Amino acid sequence: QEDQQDQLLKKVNTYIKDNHLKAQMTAKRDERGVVLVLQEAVLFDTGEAKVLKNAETLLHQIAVLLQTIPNDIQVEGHTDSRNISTYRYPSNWELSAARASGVIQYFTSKEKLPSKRFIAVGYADTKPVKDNKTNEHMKENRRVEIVIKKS
Amino acid sequence: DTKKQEDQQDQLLKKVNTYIKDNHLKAQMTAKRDERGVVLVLQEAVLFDTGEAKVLKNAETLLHQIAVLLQTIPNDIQVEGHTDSRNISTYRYPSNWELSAARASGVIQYFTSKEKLPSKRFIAVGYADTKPVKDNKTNEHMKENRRVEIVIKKS
Repeated sequence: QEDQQDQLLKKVNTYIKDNHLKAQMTAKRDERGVVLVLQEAVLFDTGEAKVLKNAETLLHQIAVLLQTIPNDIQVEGHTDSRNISTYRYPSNWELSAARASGVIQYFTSKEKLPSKRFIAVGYADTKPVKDNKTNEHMKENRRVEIVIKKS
Repeated sequence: DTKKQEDQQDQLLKKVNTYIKDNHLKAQMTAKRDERGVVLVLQEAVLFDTGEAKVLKNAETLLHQIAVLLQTIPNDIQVEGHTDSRNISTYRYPSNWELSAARASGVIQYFTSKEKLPSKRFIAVGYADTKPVKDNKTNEHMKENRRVEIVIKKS
């Protein structure tokens, strides 16, 4: 399990390098597995959960990586603490869940990855990187995390 | 270890089933235990209307009764939304992934904003139609698939 995880992270970071994606995503290991972190700006508009047209190439490049491994995928949405209460997103829970769902719907309906591999998770603002006391800290909180679970 | 923790889980399920019985809730929810923990199962019609993720006003009494039970334990809570295989494509919910996740979210937003349960206790989970109760071959099987599962995680 320990060597497996270090080999997967190495494989993932190598994919990021070979495809010139360092500015679009970062990879790390924690207790969940190997996690891809994508800041909001490479996927969505502010307060929205529709995958941007220019984001589809990036999600395609990630899908090509995900097709080479068997692991289950957990896609997590995270917001900063700024209030959202629109018709489309009545709270940060719905917005964070809608963003994870939107990514998975892309993976399954356009990239044809099996639905049974995915779980959509919304955290609202409960897992800040640090806090929400500055605009810099709020910005890093607005993110999607693609968790490659241990297999 | 196992015995100390599965016996603890056994007692929690009995506590939940007793709460359901004492408060006359059997027709509105069931409880079980599996590898995730102790799970409350609510069929869609006790929470939402068809294809929507807004908690019905009449569902707020049941959610309060569930919140009272949840306040008596420390466990983390995972709220899962599940659909049947019927396709949905509306403005608010472009797919069953979005619909399932928005339903889990609306439940949590009610618990946190109206019942004062701490936000840190929750995660919203959407499974779309990937986890049917049995299948989607019949109307009764599709109906039971449309549900929310409130998972009381282990400690």
